[PDB]
Amino acid sequence: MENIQININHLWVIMAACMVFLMQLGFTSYETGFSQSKNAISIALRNLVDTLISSLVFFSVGFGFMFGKSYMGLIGIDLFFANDLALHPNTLSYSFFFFQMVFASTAATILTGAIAERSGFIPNIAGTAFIVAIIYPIFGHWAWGNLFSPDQTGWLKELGFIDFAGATVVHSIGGWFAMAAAIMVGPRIDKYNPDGSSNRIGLHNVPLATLGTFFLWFGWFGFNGGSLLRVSVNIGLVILNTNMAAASAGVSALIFIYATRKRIEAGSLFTAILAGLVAITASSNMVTPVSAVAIGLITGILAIIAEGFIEKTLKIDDPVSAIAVHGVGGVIGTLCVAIFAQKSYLLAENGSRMHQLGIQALGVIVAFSWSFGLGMLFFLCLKKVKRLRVTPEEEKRGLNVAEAA
Amino acid sequence: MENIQININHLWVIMAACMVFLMQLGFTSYETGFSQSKNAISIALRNLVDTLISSLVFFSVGFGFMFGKSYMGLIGIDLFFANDLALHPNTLSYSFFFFQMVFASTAATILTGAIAERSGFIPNIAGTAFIVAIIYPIFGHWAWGNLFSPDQTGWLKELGFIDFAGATVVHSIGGWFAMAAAIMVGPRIDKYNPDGSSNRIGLHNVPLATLGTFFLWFGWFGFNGGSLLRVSVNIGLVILNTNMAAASAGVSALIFIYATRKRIEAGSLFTAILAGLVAITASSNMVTPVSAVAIGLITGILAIIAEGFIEKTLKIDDPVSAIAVHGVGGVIGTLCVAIFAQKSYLLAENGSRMHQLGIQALGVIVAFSWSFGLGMLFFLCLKKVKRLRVTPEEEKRGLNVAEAA
Amino acid sequence: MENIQININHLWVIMAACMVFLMQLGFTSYETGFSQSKNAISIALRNLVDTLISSLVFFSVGFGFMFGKSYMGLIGIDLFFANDLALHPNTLSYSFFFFQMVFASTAATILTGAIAERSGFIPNIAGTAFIVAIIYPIFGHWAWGNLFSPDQTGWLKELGFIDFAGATVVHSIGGWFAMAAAIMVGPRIDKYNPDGSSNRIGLHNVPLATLGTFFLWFGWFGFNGGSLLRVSVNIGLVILNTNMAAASAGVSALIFIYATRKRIEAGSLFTAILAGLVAITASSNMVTPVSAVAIGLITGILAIIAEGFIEKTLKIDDPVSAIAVHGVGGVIGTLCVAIFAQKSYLLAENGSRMHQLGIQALGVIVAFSWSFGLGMLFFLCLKKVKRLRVTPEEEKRGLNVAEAA
Ligand SMILES: CCCCCCCCCCCCO[C@@H]1O[C@H](CO)[C@@H](O[C@H]2O[C@H](CO)[C@@H](O)[C@H](O)[C@H]2O)[C@H](O)[C@H]1O
Ligand SMILES: CCCCCCCCCCCCO[C@@H]1O[C@H](CO)[C@@H](O[C@H]2O[C@H](CO)[C@@H](O)[C@H](O)[C@H]2O)[C@H](O)[C@H]1O
Ligand SMILES: CCCCCCCCCCCCO[C@@H]1O[C@H](CO)[C@@H](O[C@H]2O[C@H](CO)[C@@H](O)[C@H](O)[C@H]2O)[C@H](O)[C@H]1O
Ligand SMILES: [N+]
Ligand SMILES: [N+]
Ligand SMILES: [N+]
Ligand SMILES: [N+]
Ligand SMILES: [N+]
Ligand SMILES: [N+]
Repeated sequence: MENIQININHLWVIMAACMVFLMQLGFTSYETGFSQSKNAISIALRNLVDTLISSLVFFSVGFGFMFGKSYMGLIGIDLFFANDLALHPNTLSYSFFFFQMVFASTAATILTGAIAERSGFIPNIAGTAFIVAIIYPIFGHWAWGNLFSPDQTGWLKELGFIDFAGATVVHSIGGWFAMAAAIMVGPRIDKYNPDGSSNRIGLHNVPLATLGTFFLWFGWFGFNGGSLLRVSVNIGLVILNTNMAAASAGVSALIFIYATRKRIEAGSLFTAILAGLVAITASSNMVTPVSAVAIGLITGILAIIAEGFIEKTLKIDDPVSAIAVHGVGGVIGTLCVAIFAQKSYLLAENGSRMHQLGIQALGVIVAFSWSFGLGMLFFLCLKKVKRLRVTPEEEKRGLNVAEAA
Repeated sequence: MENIQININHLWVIMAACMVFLMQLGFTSYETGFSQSKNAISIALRNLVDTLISSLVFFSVGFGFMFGKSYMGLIGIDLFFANDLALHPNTLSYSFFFFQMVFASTAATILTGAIAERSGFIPNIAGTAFIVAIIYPIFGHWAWGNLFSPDQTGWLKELGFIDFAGATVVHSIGGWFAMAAAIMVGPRIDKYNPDGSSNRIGLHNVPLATLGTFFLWFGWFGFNGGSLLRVSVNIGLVILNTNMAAASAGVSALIFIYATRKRIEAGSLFTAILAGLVAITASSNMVTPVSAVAIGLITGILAIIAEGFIEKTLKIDDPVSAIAVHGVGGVIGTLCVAIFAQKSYLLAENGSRMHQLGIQALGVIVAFSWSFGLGMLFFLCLKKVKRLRVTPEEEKRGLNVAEAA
Repeated sequence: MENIQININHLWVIMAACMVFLMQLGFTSYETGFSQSKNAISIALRNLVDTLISSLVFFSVGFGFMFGKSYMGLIGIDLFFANDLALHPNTLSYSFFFFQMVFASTAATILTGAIAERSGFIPNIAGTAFIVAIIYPIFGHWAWGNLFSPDQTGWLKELGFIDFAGATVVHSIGGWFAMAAAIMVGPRIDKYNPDGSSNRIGLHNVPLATLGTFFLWFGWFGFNGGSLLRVSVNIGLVILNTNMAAASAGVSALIFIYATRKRIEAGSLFTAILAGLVAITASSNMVTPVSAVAIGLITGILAIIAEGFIEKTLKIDDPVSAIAVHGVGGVIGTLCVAIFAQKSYLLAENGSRMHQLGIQALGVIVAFSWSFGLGMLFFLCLKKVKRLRVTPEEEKRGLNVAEAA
C-alpha cells in the first residue's frame, strides 16, 4: 500500500536520474557545438572524463559531506562510500543517492565549457575533483542537508532558503566556480583586439549545439520532475512549468535579439533558453504555468544582457556563456522564488515575500562568496604548481593534437 | 488504491510526453541530415524555434480550442491558458495537457522539412503559429474533443472516427499543411531540369538522418504507448506493435527498393520506416502484432510509391518526404483501422468494417480539405504581404548566412 | 493490489526496453565515430538495417527457441510469432517479449562494428539473421530458458549458471560471433605493415564516439535495471552499480593508459568504459557498489590488454574493439559473479564460490564454443557462395559509393 507508493517513487526518481545523466551528453554536444572545430576532440573528452571523476568523488566523499549526519548545520560526517545507506529509514536509498550523484555531475561539468579551448587537462580534472569533494557538497549541506538524514538541517535551510531543484545549489555554484576558472586561465588568445573589441570565435557547429539544447531541455524534465522525490499529480505541473519557462525564454529572446541586433543570433538564443531552464529549476514545483512564463521572459532577456556584460565589460572569456546561463540564470531563478512562489511554500519565518527575498539574496551571496572565492584560491594554488593554460602554439593549432598519428 | 493507479498513470503519461518531446530532436537531426550542408544551420534553428512557438500558442489557445467545452462539436471554448485545469475531474490534468502540447509540437514541426532550403523565416514561424492556433486544435476537437472535458464530443468522433494516437490528427494534418506550404513556396531552384527530370539534391548527412530515424522511432514508443493514457498490460502490446510496424516497413522497403532500383537508397528506406510508424499510430492499441507487421509492409511500399509520385508527377519539392511520410502514411494507417482493428474497438454505428472504412475515409477527406485548404489560403494571404521564398542568390549561397562574421 | 504492482512492473520493463532500444543509436554513433569518414554512410545504414532484421527474426522464431516450451533444456518449441503470449500466466507478456527483443538486437548489432569497412552487405544482413534465429536464442534457452514458460529450465541454468542481464548471453555471444566474422572477412587492407606493425586506421569522429558512449551507458541503465523484471528498492542499487562500474573502468583506464603510453588515447578509454558496462551486466543486482567499483577497475585494465592482444598478437582487425568490449568484457563479468556476488545469489549446488566459478567458467566456454564455432561454420559456408569482402578498390574508395549521384 505505502510499499507500492514507495516502489513507484523509486521508479520515478531513478528514471529522472537517468534523464539527468543524459544531460551529460547534452553538455558534451552543446560545448562541442560552441567550440572551434580544431578543439572538438578535447572538449568531448573532458566532458566524458568529468563524468568518471564526479561519480567516484561524489560516491566516496561528496554525498557524505552533503547529506550525512550534520555537524552544526555545516557539513555532513557520515555516509561516506554510501556507508549504511540501506539502513537509513529514508525511503529512497540508492535511488536518492544516484539522483544526487548526477546532480553533482551537472554542477561539475559546467566548468569545462567556461575554460574550453585554452586550459590544459589538469586544471579540468583537478577542478572537477575539487568542486565535487568540497565546494558543491558543503554548500549543498547548507541548503539541503535536511533532506536525507533524520532530524537535522543545514544552516541556510534553517534560515528558510528555498531551491527546489538547484538553481543555486547546482547551477550558480558550478557557474561561479567556472567563472573563477575562466578568470585564472585568462581569455583565448584572439578573443579581444588591441582596441578592446570582441571577436566571435567558435560556434562552428550550430546544429550540434541545437541538438545539445534539446537534450538539456529533455534532461531538465527529470532534473525538475525528479526533485519532487515522489510521484503525485504535481509531476505534470513541474514538467509543464519547466517547458513553459524554456519556451518563453526563447520567444523573449527572439524578440529582444531582433529588436536590438536586427538578426537572430543563434548563440544568444541558446543562452536564453538554457538560462530560463536554470531559473525555473528554483521554483518549478511552486509556481503556476503563467508565472513560469514570466520567469522565462525575464530570465531570457536578463541572461543575454549578462552574457554581453561578462564578455565585453568584465572581459571574462566564456566560450559557452556558462557563467551567464548557470551563474546568473541561477541567481535570477533563486530570487524569483520570493516573487512568484505560492505562499504556502515560503519558509521565511515571518511568512512574507520581502523577507523571503532577503533570505534568497543571502543564499545567492553566500553561494557566490563560497564558490567563486574558493575557486579563486584553488586555481591560484594550482597555478603555483602547474600552468593553467596550454602554450599559445598549442592554442592556435588546436587541442586536438595526439590524434594525428 | 485508485489514487495510486492515478499516480502511476501520471507517471507514464508524463514520461511518454518527454519521449515525444525528444522527437523534436529527431526531426531536427532527420531534417538536417536530409538537407544540403549549406543550409544545416537554418534548418536546425527553425526546428528549435518552432518548438518555442508551438508550446506557447498551444498553451494559450490551442489546448482550449481542442479540448475545452464544446460548442456544437465544432470548437472548444474554455481552458484557454490552461484556465482551471486542476478543477477538472479528468484525472490527468497537467500531465494530459503537456502530452497534448508535445503532440501539437509534432504536428507543427512537420512543416519545416517540407519547405526547407528556400523558404524564408517568416513563412515558417507564422505557419507554425497558424497550424497550432487554428488548423490542428479545431480538427483535434472534431476527432478527439470527447477526451478531456466531461460529457461532450467532437462531431467526427460522434460519427465513429477512430485515430488512437494521431495518424490523421497529428501526422496527416501536419503533412497536408506542409504540402500547401511546399506548393506555395515552389520547388528548390535546381530541383527539376528543363526536360522535367528530377535531380537528387541534399541528403548530405546520412548518418545524421539515421540517428534522426532512431530518435523518432524511440519517441514513437511514447507517442503510441502514452496514448493509452493509463498503465495496463496493454502498454507492452502497443509498443511491440509500434516496433513491429517500423521493422516490417523497413524490410518491405529493402525488398521493394532492391527489386525495382537494384540498390538500397537510404532516403526511401527512411521514408518507409517513418511512414510505417505514422501508420501504426492510428491503431497500435487495437491490432495484433501480426497485423502491425502487415500494416508496416503495406505502408512501407505505398509510401515509397507516393514519395516518387509527389516528387516526379505532382512536382512538389519535399526535401524530407514529409508529405509522403506524414500525409500519406497517416491516410494509410487511418484507413487500416477498419481493416485490422479488433472488432470491439469499432465505433461504426452498425458495427461493421465496411461502414468503419467509410467513416475513416470521411475523416481522411475532411482532414485534407481543412488542412490543405486552409493552408493554401493562409499561404496565399501571407504571400500578399511577405514573399515566401528567399532570393535565388541566397538560395544558391545557402541560408546559413549570418554565421560568417 | 497485486494487479497494481503488475502494472508498475510493466511500466518499468517497457521503459527499460525503450532505453535499450536507444542503445541501437548508441552503437550506430559509436561505430560511425570509430570509422573512417569515407565509410560512415555504410556503417550507419548497416546498424539501422540490423535493427529491422533482428526484430522480425526474433519475433518469428528467436523468442520461441529461447523462451518457449523446453525440449530437454536444449531448445524452446513454441511461442513462435508470439503464439498465445497473452495466455501465459507469466505476468509480463508483451513487455517481457519486447524487452527480450531489444536484448536480441543488442547481441546481433555487435557484429557490424567488428567487420566494418571491408565486409560486404550480405555477410552483415545474413549474419544478423543467423545469430538471431540460431546462435543467440538457443544459448539463451540454455542460460535463461527457465524465465518465462512455467516449470522448466535450460540445461546451463540447471547446473547453476548465473548471468543477470547478459554479460555472456548478450555480449560474449555477440562478441564471439563478431570474432569469427572478423577472422573470416580478414583485416582491412592497410591495417598491418610488412613488418607486422599495426596502423591506427579510423576513429575520425571522436566527438561522435563520445556521444555513442554516453548513449550506451544511458541505455545500460535500462539493460541492467530492467532485468529485475519488477520494481523494487533494488532498482536504484542496480543502476548505481552500473554507473559505478563504468566510472571506475574509465578512471582505471585513464591511470593505466597514462602510466603505459604517456598520453590519454581516446579509443582505449572508450573500450574500457564499455567493457566495464558489459562486465557489470552479469552481476549488477547481486553486488555492492564497492564491488562494482572493483569489477570496473579490473575489467577496464584487462579489456585494454585484451584489445591490444587481439589487434597485435592475434592479428584480428576489429575496428571498434567489439571483441574486447563484448567478448572479453563479458567473460570477465561472468567470472566475477562467483567472486563478488552476495552469497544468497549463488546457485552452485554446494553453495560455494569455487564451485560457482567452475560453473561460470563452463558457461563461458560453452558460449565461446557455440558462438565462435557456429560462426566460423556459418561464414565458411557463406563464403562458398558469396565473397565476404568488398574489392580492394571499393575498400580504398570507401563503402559510401552510391551516394555520389
Ligand atoms: C579520482 C581521481 C583520479 C584521476 C587520475 C587520472 C590520471 C590523469 C592523467 C594525467 C594527464 C595529464 O595530461 C596533461 O596535463 C597537462 C597539464 O594540464 C597538459 O599540458 C598543457 O598545459 C601545460 C602548462 O602550460 C603546457 O605546458 C602543455 O604544453 C599543455 O599541453 C597536457 O596537455 C595534458 O596532456
Ligand atoms: C508567439 C509569437 C511571437 C514570435 C515572434 C518572433 C520574432 C521574429 C523575428 C523576425 C525575424 C525575421 O527574419 C527574416 O524574415 C524574412 C522573411 O521571411 C527573411 O527574408 C527572406 O525572404 C525575403 C522575401 O523574398 C527575402 O527578400 C530575403 O532576402 C530573405 O532573406 C529573412 O531572411 C529573415 O531573416
Ligand atoms: C528477414 C530477412 C529479409 C531481408 C532481405 C533484404 C533484401 C536485401 C537486398 C540485397 C542487397 C545486396 O547488397 C549487395 O550485397 C553484395 C554482397 O555482400 C555487396 O557486394 C560487395 O561484395 C562483393 C563480393 O566480393 C563484391 O564483389 C562487390 O563488388 C562488393 O560491392 C554489395 O556491395 C551490396 O550492395
Ligand atoms: N560530463
Ligand atoms: N561540461
Ligand atoms: N521543433
Ligand atoms: N521540423
Ligand atoms: N542496429
Ligand atoms: N552495430
